Amino acid sequence: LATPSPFDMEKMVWLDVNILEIRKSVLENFGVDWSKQIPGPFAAFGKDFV
Amino acid sequence: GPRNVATIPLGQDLTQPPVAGTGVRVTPPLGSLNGAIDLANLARPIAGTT
Repeated sequence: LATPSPFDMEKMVWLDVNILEIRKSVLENFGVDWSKQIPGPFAAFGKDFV
Repeated sequence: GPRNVATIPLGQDLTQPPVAGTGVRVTPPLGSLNGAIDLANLARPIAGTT
């Protein structure tokens, strides 16, 4: 004849979460940028024998 | 250096004055210097080198 409870009282849990992030960066661009591919010498010949 | 000579184009009238012609002459391609060095207005027999 005994009956159960409508529900059981559970235990409560507290959650504490921490997220930490640090970012650092450097960027350098120094100097002189010369050309590396340049035209060279040329030579041509032409003649009419007849 | 190239030669500067007088020439008469083919198909032209025989009474017209001659025009400016040339011998063997080279206009080299400039790869990365294209647009930086002027070739249209450059006297071919080069006076002034630097």
